[PDB]
Amino acid sequence: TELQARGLTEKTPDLSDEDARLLTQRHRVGKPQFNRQDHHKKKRVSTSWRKPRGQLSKQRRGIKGKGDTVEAGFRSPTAVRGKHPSGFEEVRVHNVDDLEGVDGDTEAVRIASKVGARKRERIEEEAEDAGIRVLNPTYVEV
Amino acid sequence: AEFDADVIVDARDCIMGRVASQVAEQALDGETVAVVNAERAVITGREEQIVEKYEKRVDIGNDNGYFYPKRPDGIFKRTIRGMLPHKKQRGREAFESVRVYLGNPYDEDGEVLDGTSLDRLSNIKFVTLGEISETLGANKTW
Amino acid sequence: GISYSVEADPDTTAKAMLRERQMSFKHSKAIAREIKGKTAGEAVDYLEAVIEGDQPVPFKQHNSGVGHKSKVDGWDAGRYPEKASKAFLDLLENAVGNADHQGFDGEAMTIKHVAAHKVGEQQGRKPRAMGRASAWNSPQVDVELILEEP
Amino acid sequence: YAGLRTPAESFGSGRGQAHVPKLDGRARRVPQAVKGRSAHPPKTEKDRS
RNA sequence: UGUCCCAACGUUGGGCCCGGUGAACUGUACAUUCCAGUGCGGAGUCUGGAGACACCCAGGGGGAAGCGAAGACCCUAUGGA
RNA sequence: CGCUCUAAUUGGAUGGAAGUAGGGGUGAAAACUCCUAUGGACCGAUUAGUGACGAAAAUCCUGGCCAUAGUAGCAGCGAUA
RNA sequence: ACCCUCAGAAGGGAGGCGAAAUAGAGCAUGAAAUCAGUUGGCGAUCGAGCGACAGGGCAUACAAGGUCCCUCGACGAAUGACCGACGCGCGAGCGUCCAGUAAGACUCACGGGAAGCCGAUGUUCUGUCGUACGUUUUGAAAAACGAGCCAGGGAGUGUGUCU
Ligand SMILES: [Cl-]
Ligand SMILES: [Cl-]
Ligand SMILES: [Cl-]
Ligand SMILES: [Cl-]
Ligand SMILES: [Cl-]
Ligand SMILES: [Cl-]
Ligand SMILES: [Cl-]
Ligand SMILES: [Mg+2]
Ligand SMILES: [Mg+2]
Ligand SMILES: [Mg+2]
Ligand SMILES: [Mg+2]
Ligand SMILES: [Mg+2]
Ligand SMILES: [Mg+2]
Ligand SMILES: [Mg+2]
Ligand SMILES: [Mg+2]
Ligand SMILES: [Mg+2]
Ligand SMILES: [Mg+2]
Ligand SMILES: [Mg+2]
Ligand SMILES: [Mg+2]
Ligand SMILES: [Mg+2]
Ligand code: NA
Ligand code: NA
Ligand code: NA
Ligand code: NA
Ligand code: NA
Ligand code: NA
Ligand code: NA
Ligand code: NA
Ligand code: NA
Ligand code: NA
Ligand code: NA
Ligand code: NA
Ligand code: NA
Ligand code: NA
Ligand code: NA
Ligand code: NA
Ligand SMILES: [Sr+2]
Ligand SMILES: [Sr+2]
Ligand SMILES: [Sr+2]
Ligand SMILES: [Sr+2]
Ligand SMILES: [Sr+2]
Ligand SMILES: [Sr+2]
Ligand SMILES: [Sr+2]
Ligand SMILES: [Sr+2]
Ligand SMILES: [Sr+2]
Ligand SMILES: [Sr+2]
Ligand SMILES: [Sr+2]
Ligand SMILES: [Sr+2]
Ligand SMILES: [Sr+2]
Repeated sequence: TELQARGLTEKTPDLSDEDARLLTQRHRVGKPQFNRQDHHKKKRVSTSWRKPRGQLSKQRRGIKGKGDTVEAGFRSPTAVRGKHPSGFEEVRVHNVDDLEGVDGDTEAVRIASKVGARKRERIEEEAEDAGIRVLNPTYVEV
Repeated sequence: AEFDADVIVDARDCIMGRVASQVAEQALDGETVAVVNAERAVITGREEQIVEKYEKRVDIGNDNGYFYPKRPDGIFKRTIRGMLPHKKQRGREAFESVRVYLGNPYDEDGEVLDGTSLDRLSNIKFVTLGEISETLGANKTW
Repeated sequence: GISYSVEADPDTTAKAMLRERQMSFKHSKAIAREIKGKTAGEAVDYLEAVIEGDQPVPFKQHNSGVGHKSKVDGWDAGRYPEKASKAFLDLLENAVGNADHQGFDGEAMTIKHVAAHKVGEQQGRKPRAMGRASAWNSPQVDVELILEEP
Repeated sequence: YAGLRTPAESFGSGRGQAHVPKLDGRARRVPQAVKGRSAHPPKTEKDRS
């Protein structure tokens, strides 16, 4: 009578104190948008980042207000870089055999969008029984 | 037409600029101020040079316009506006909760703000807003 | 061409469309805007008065150089686009007709939806001085109308 | 010779136009021109062994 | 002898309003400006003030160092005729 | 980092591929990925190659399109109809 | 096809076919520029590189993010008190002690709370900074040059020889 998601949807990973601290930091500190200079001034100029090269570029020259320039200093903490916001490290899965070797305590699985419903169903029931959470679950009316 | 002023200042024998500076400070702090007996406010210096300056402001102008007030009423209020960022929202709000009056339309007597009083027994070189207005051609309605 | 851009419950609604009409698109926006919300019969009476010259059509957007009209309410510029108006009378005639064929009281239904869309331009060229020619085109207009029971 | 079979010429300065070779009012030959030659295309003389 | 003093009235066609038809030039962006100043020394956009309720019609063209034409002058090129 | 096609190894797709639109997540970033709608047949990953491989600009090219504008013109000619 | 409408082989409406007519004729898909209608936010007393970063308003079906807020407590870097006591200074004020104490960013735990609620997204308001971009140039916001807008197109390639 209602929609419910298959699998261990509420499952949380178990992290060392330090990893939970750094994950919390990443989430608190965040980062600037880092969109290309003046992308907002011209429709033909997209948001995708490009190093400002103009000799007189205000952003290139680092004038406060012209947006931050990509630098290694903005990198996220090594120990948490790339983790899903839940804390899980993601594993791209295309079939059932891809579930093999996956630790449901540390990793959550993400079924490629291209995978069909039939194959997803098997992958989903096989992941739940393996204790692995599926980040993009199928919602069925139960 | 009725002005619930949290403060009523008496400008009589008080240095205009010093009162103005304090009425602005208070207006920005949210106080509703009414300056009274403006025609009796005072400005120090040589009357001839003082008047020459206000006469210049009156003569300045063009199509865009430089409407400068002649009544002690407006002279004083303009003086305050120059100490307020009247073009910003908070500034216009402050300025708009301040009013100046010829004589004293209230029943209470205004209070004399510290540091703004001028001792006539110790000063001969100073003028009166009313005197300035009369020279400017204002119709002495006070 | 266009498709109705709004949903319509067939049990309480009647539809109609004009296709590729060669008339001022700018006039059509003005007319649609003005008759939306009116009853079919009112719209018709209104448009006949426009063609007759007794009722101006407010020109709120395409108004450059347009002279003011005392009868325009809440606005200044207006005109009497009789051509596009007649095209709207056809549209209304079709709508109300369909309306009645379905059992409804056509004339009494409200113009729930009416909008004009520029579907294209019939192209033309005009010789000019100095050996050159410039564009001389005709707008092509589609317009949708949805009538709805009061 | 692809894109080179045209006597297209530029009008130079004067008509408020970019100095692009044109023929029958159409730009041609140059690489930035639609229907123009390929600037650095695959070449047959290249040793692919 | 209206060239002028010194301009007036009138005529015809436009101009203005309405139906229909229906282009082009031009457009980095923003843009209600004005006075001063500053700045690559000739600013609607920077700074300080002043002024500024929105929109529309008609107008004569002060400004946009207006639009149109990669200055016809001058110089430079181990250029052309 | 991304693009094309080739090869080896290895996967996805009518139980819905690519693309597109809107939206969620990751990466300093190039960019990667998922969801929903559309779509209705193809699409990847790794590794070694291949190269007509990346655009905001050139009075750049071609196509499409907006403001200009319901604006100018549809009067002027000794043939005013 | 049939029917209705219409001056009408037009068009429109209803209807029939097909998995699909949003496959109905330059008829697979259907971007941007852009147009009509409309939803959210702003809006007829107010100022212009259009934003970046902070923080408030209002707005939000699901999915793909799940956090966030307040009492208190634990930890507690640099920094770092009030008050009180004593003692100096013409005075504003200062010294000694209290004391490197109370406090102190982040993070965590207990208890309570929020689901438009936290993130995010749209718009708008406030604060700080801010006169595009690329090029020419000693010096560009430039009254120096280029572009109306968008999409697509658009520039280190081959042979030979040398190093
Ligand atoms: Cl790195
Ligand atoms: Cl004036
Ligand atoms: Cl201000
Ligand atoms: Cl004295
Ligand atoms: Cl149009
Ligand atoms: Cl921490
Ligand atoms: Cl190179
Ligand atoms: Mg853009
Ligand atoms: Mg006019
Ligand atoms: Mg000719
Ligand atoms: Mg070619
Ligand atoms: Mg030249
Ligand atoms: Mg010469
Ligand atoms: Mg010679
Ligand atoms: Mg392999
Ligand atoms: Mg391209
Ligand atoms: Mg470039
Ligand atoms: Mg005009
Ligand atoms: Mg005659
Ligand atoms: Mg098609
Ligand atoms: Na003085
Ligand atoms: Na004046
Ligand atoms: Na308008
Ligand atoms: Na009116
Ligand atoms: Na009126
Ligand atoms: Na040819
Ligand atoms: Na060869
Ligand atoms: Na005469
Ligand atoms: Na002018
Ligand atoms: Na010669
Ligand atoms: Na051009
Ligand atoms: Na907000
Ligand atoms: Na240049
Ligand atoms: Na520049
Ligand atoms: Na300049
Ligand atoms: Na144009
Ligand atoms: Sr899919
Ligand atoms: Sr003070
Ligand atoms: Sr308009
Ligand atoms: Sr020349
Ligand atoms: Sr200013
Ligand atoms: Sr004129
Ligand atoms: Sr290329
Ligand atoms: Sr046009
Ligand atoms: Sr005639
Ligand atoms: Sr003529
Ligand atoms: Sr049908
Ligand atoms: Sr401590
Ligand atoms: Sr392009």
